[PDB]
Amino acid sequence: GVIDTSAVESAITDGQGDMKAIGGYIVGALVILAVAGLIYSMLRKA
Amino acid sequence: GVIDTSAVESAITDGQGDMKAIGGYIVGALVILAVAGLIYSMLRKA
Amino acid sequence: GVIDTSAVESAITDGQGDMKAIGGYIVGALVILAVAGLIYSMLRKA
Amino acid sequence: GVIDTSAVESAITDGQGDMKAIGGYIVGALVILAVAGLIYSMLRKA
Amino acid sequence: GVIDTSAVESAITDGQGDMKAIGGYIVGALVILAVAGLIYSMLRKA
Amino acid sequence: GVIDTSAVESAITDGQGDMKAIGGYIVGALVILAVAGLIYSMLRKA
Amino acid sequence: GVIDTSAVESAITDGQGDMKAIGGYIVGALVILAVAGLIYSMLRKA
Amino acid sequence: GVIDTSAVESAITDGQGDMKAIGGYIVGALVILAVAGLIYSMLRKA
Amino acid sequence: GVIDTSAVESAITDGQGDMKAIGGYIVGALVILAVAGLIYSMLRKA
Amino acid sequence: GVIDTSAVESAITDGQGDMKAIGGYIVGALVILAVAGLIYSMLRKA
Amino acid sequence: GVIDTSAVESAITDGQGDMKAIGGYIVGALVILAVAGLIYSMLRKA
Amino acid sequence: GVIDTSAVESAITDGQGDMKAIGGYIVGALVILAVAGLIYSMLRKA
Amino acid sequence: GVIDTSAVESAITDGQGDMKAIGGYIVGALVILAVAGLIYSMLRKA
Amino acid sequence: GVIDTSAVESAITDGQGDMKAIGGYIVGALVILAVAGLIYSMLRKA
Amino acid sequence: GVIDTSAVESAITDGQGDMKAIGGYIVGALVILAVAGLIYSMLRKA
Amino acid sequence: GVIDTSAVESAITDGQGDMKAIGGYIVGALVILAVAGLIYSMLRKA
Amino acid sequence: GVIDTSAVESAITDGQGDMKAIGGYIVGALVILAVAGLIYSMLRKA
Amino acid sequence: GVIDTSAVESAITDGQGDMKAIGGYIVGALVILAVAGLIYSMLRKA
Amino acid sequence: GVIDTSAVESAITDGQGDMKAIGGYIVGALVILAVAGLIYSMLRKA
Amino acid sequence: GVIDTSAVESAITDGQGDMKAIGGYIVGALVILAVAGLIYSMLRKA
Amino acid sequence: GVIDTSAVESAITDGQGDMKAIGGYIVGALVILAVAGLIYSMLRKA
Amino acid sequence: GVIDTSAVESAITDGQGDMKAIGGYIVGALVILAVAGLIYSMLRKA
Amino acid sequence: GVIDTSAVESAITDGQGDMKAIGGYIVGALVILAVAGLIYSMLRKA
Amino acid sequence: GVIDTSAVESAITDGQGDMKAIGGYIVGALVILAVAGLIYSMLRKA
Amino acid sequence: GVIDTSAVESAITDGQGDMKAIGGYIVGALVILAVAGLIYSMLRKA
Amino acid sequence: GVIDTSAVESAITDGQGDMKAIGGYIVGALVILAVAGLIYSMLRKA
Amino acid sequence: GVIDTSAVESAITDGQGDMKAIGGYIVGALVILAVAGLIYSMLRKA
Amino acid sequence: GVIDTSAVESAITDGQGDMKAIGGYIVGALVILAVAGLIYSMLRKA
Amino acid sequence: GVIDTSAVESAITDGQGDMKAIGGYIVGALVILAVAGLIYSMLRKA
Amino acid sequence: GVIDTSAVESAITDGQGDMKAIGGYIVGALVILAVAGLIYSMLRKA
Amino acid sequence: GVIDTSAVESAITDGQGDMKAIGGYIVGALVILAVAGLIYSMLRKA
Amino acid sequence: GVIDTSAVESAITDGQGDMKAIGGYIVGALVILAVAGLIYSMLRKA
Amino acid sequence: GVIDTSAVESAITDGQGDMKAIGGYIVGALVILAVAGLIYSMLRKA
Amino acid sequence: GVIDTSAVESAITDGQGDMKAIGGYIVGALVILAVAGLIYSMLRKA
Amino acid sequence: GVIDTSAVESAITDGQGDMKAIGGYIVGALVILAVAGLIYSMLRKA
Repeated sequence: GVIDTSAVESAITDGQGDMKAIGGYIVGALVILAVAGLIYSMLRKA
Repeated sequence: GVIDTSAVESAITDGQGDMKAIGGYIVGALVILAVAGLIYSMLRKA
Repeated sequence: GVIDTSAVESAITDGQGDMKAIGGYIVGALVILAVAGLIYSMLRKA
Repeated sequence: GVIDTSAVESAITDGQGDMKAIGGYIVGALVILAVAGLIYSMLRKA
Repeated sequence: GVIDTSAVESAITDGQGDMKAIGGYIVGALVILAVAGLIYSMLRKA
Repeated sequence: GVIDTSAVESAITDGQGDMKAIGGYIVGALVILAVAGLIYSMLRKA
Repeated sequence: GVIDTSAVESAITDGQGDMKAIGGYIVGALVILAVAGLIYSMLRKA
Repeated sequence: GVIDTSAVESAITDGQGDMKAIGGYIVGALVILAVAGLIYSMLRKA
Repeated sequence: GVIDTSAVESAITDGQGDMKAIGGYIVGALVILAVAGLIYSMLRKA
Repeated sequence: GVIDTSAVESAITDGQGDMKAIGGYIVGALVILAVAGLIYSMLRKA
Repeated sequence: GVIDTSAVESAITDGQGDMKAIGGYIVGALVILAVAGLIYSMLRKA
Repeated sequence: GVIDTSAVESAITDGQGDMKAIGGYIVGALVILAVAGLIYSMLRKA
Repeated sequence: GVIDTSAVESAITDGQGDMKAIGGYIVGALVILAVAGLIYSMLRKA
Repeated sequence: GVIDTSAVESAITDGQGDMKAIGGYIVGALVILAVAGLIYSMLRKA
Repeated sequence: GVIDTSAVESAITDGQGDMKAIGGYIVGALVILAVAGLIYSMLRKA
Repeated sequence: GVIDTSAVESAITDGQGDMKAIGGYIVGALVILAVAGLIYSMLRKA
Repeated sequence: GVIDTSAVESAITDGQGDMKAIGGYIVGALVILAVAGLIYSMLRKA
Repeated sequence: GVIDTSAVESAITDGQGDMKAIGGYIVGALVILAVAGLIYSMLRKA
Repeated sequence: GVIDTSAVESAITDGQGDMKAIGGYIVGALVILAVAGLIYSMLRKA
Repeated sequence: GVIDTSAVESAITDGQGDMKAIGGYIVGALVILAVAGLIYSMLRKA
Repeated sequence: GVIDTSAVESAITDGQGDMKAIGGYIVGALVILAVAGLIYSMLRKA
Repeated sequence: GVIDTSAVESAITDGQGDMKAIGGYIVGALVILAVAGLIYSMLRKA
Repeated sequence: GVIDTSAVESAITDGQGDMKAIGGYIVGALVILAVAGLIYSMLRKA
Repeated sequence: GVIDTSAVESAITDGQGDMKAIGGYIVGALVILAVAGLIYSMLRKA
Repeated sequence: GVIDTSAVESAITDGQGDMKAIGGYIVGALVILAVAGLIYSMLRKA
Repeated sequence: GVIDTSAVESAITDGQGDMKAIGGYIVGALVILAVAGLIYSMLRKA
Repeated sequence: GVIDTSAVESAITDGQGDMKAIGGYIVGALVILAVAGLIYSMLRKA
Repeated sequence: GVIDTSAVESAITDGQGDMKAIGGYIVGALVILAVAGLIYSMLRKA
Repeated sequence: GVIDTSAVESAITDGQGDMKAIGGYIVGALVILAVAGLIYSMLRKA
Repeated sequence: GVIDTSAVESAITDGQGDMKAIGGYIVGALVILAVAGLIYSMLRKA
Repeated sequence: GVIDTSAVESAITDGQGDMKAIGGYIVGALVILAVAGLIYSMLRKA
Repeated sequence: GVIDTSAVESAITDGQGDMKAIGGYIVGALVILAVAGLIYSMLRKA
Repeated sequence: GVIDTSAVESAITDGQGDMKAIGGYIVGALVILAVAGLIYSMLRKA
Repeated sequence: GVIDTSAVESAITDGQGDMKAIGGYIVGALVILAVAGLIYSMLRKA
Repeated sequence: GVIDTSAVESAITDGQGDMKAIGGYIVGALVILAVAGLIYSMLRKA
């Protein structure tokens, strides 16, 4: 006896991709703050 | 004299398979909660 | 004098076999309750 | 004088055999009740 | 002299068959109680 | 005068043996009910 | 002599089928609780 | 000689039908307990 | 000399038929007790 | 010669009806126990 | 012969209604626990 | 001939009323357990 | 010649009525045991 | 001729009263078991 | 005939009061758990 | 004629007192389980 | 002519009293079994 | 005439004492089951 | 026949009120946690 | 012989619908907690 | 057969309103934190 | 019947006071953080 | 008849005191977490 | 007559002590969970 | 023998879809918090 | 006359010792469940 | 004239002793069943 | 004149011994039934 | 005169040993149920 | 005399083996519930 | 007389070892949850 | 006697592997949150 | 009578040690989270 | 009756000391962050 | 008795290593933020 978490092991990875996937998009929006913030300073400083 | 639980011994195993079998499917649904929950956190955190 | 329960002694055994025999079948049905009951719990627990 | 119950003494035994003989057969039928009764209980109990 | 219980010996067996015969039918009805009772439990337990 | 129940005294014992003898066999069948009944409970309980 | 529980042996199986049969349906209802319960958690967790 | 339990054999079956018949109705009431009990749990669990 | 119990021998059988005959009817009534008693248990057990 | 148990044969049936008749009423009372008992459980279980 | 459980068959249903009837009321009380419990969480969560 | 269980038939019903009558009161006490038990849970849950 | 058991034939019936008569009353008392016994069980079971 | 069971008929009823009478008292003691048992459960359940 | 469960009917109520009575006290102790538990949370949360 | 169950009527009550008496003590022990169980929960919950 | 069973008629009653008398005492002992048996159950049940 | 069951009346009571006497001891053993059973639950519950 | 759960139906509602009633008070205490918690945050945040 | 759980099989489904039915409504209330909770965070976060 | 959760279905909605209702008030208090927090920053920033 | 949660209703309030009471003290300590934090900033800013 | 839960009523209160008693001590330990946690923040914030 | 449960009354108390006794020890182990759990939180929180 | 959880296996998947389905919608609402929060920062930072 | 249950009285006690004796050992095994169960919780909680 | 049953009166008592004597021994064996039966229950219950 | 039943008086006693003698042996066989019967019960009960 | 149940007295004891003897073995099998049952719970609980 | 339960003693053991034997298999199925349950928690917790 | 539960006493211990034995293994699996859970937190926290 | 949990001991380990196995995968997904979160901060901070 | 939980009292303590023992090790692992978390902050803050 | 949580009351304090004790050490590490952070600012500011 | 958490004690440490191990790697990534952040300032400041 045991418990066949055969497909359910690899199933974990199914969601994982999603975990790596969502980040890119948020992090892509995050990037504006790094631009705009330096722009925000740019126009005072430069 | 005795009592011939000959086939009834191995009969126990007949159901057992079922016992190991059902788990995989529930545990396969359980896995969503581990994905979605980390997704639920992902979108706040990441 | 005495009373010749010669064959009637061994006759007892004739029925006996029947006594051991019926049990297996009932006990074979009993076994469902041990499966189904754990299945009944399986689907809540697992 | 006396009364010659010479053969009539041993004659008693002639019938006797019959007395021991009939019993076996009835007692052989009696035995069903000991089987069936335990069978009658068997199917409720076992 | 004696007493010719010649046919009356084997006569005992005539009824006997009847003795074995009736049992099967009652015991066949008995069997419902073993089914229904486990069914009675089945629907609570399973 | 008296009545010579000399052999007929010990004759009583002839049948007696039979009385002790039959019991063992029935009691040997009785024993199934003690097994099967605990088996009947075993499969629900254990 | 004996006791002809010939058909009554196989008769046991007649009810048995019923014993295996009822379970599926209850266990099919049981399954909602495994869905709904994870749904009940899903909507808080996910 | 014998004893004509000719019709009385099949007579056993007359009652039997009744034996199978009553069960359905009780078992039909039993079924509420399997519904209501899961409903009883449903409203806490789901 | 002798005593002509010629017809009176076979006469015994005349009554006998009656002896086998009455039984069927009583035994046919007896059968209710085997039905009703199991019905009496049926409605508690099943 | 014989013995005219002509009407007394069918007489057996006169009482029989009574034998089938009384049962219905008791068995009709028995039925409460099957209701009330499940009601007794109903109010704890449901 | 047989046993007239004619009305006693349908009698089973008489109690049944009661079996379906009581449930609604308990289950109607059960429902508070599903409200109050979510209210109990509502006031912490929302 | 027969046996006049004329009034004794309907007599069965005399007791019956009692059979239906007692239940209400016990079942009325049973109901506390369904209240108190949900109250017992109420004060933890709600 | 013969023997005039003319009135003595029908006389048998005179007592008979008594035979059918007494039964009703005893059987009417018997009925309490069928009520009280089910009442005896009622108060534990229901 | 006949047999004057005139007073002895109604005599049956003399005892009967006693038959109905004793029951009340036992059944009155029975009732404790229905209270105490629910009390026995009350203190665990409520 | 019948069975005088006259006082034994109302007797049921005698115990009942007890059934309603015990609950208040347990439920009064239950209430601490609803206070202390919220106190247990109070000191972390507030 | 009758049967003088004069003192034996009231005798029933003699035992009854005992029936009410024993309960208090058991029910007094039962009460620990209601304390300790809530204590058992108290120390986790509070 | 006749036969003067004048005093012997009423003599019957002399013994009768005894017949009613002995019962009370046995029935008074019987009553323990109704107490003790319910006590025997009391200590398990209550 | 009559029958002098003078001492034999009171003799009934001689045995009676024994009837009340044995009970105490069994009932004293019964009491363990009420302790141990609550102990059996105590160690799981408390 | 049936079982008169006439008042016992509406009896369910008697307890129900209690079920709705207790909640308000607990939920009224719950509300502090929603105030104090926001107060707990208020004094850091505002 | 067997046991006609013909309608009682499909009867299981009768309750089932109820099992799927109740969930929707609770789960529909559950959904508030997913809104309000994100609203609860919304007003701090956004 | 089935289980009449007719009103108990719509009953779910009764509580629901409450579920939507409480939120508004808490969320109305939540809003202070969004004002005060920006006020808390306002007085440093502006 | 019902369940007298008469004092146990108002009992809820007993704990409540405690619920309002503890908060003041914690919230009184919370206040330091609002002082010290602005002091922590004061000494850099002012 | 009734059941003398006279002392067993007030007995409930015996344990209760214990129920109120244990809380103070745990809640007294709980208080550290409210100090230390604000201390934990104090040293970062102040 | 009666039944001398004289010592068996006080016997109940013999076990009782045991009932109060075992609890202390379990409850003494329970206490670790209240320490360790707050320690488990202590090291994250403080 | 075994237990035909044939359709009930695949039945698990029926609910599963629902499990994957609900998430998308919540996670779609979650996304606002990732926008608004960065907007909340955007207007201070940019 | 009487019945010398002289030694048979004290004989009751012979078995009793056994009754007290077996319990200790089972109750000693019971104790593991109280340890292991708290250990089972210990490793999650602590 | 009369009949000198002088010694034969007291002779009755000679056998009597035997009547009281045999009982003790059987009743001494009976006692095992009261031990073993409670032992039989002991090992399941305790 | 008279009739010299001198030796014939004491002769009566010659047979008597035989009368006391035979009993022991039968009664010795009787005893098996008291053993076996309790054994017959032993194996079901114990 | 009397009846020499001299050896037949002690004969009672011959069977007795058997009565004490059989119990040990059954009770030895009983013990599995006390192990397995706690094992049955062990694997869920521990 | 005695009763030769010579083989029937050791016969008890024949069934016993069966008693120890069946357990292993059920307990082997039980084990899934200990795995799956921790798996059921694993996927939420880990 | 008594009942030789000599080996059956120590027999209890045979199973006990098993009771202590199984725990270690489950508790050894339990330990993962204490690792993984802190790992689950580790990767967010550390 | 004992209970052969020979393979069932090592069986525990069968599931265990699964317990260690699932964690790696979840913990592997957990790791994104530790990356993305520091990335989420990276793009503001760096 | 009583129940010798003499060693079983102190037995409780046997497990207890284990209860205090396991905690240290978990709490020793807990401590990393208090280090690493402050390290996690250290490297941003310091 | 009551429950002797005599030592278990003061036992609470045993752990408490530990609760006050651990804090000092963590809070002693916390202090670095208050130094280093001001040092971190010191080297830019001063 | 006790519970052999012999290896399971040291087992705790098995995971621990993992607990110390993961930190280094995260903390190694944390370090970038301390570099980059000072670099982020470096290029404005220096």
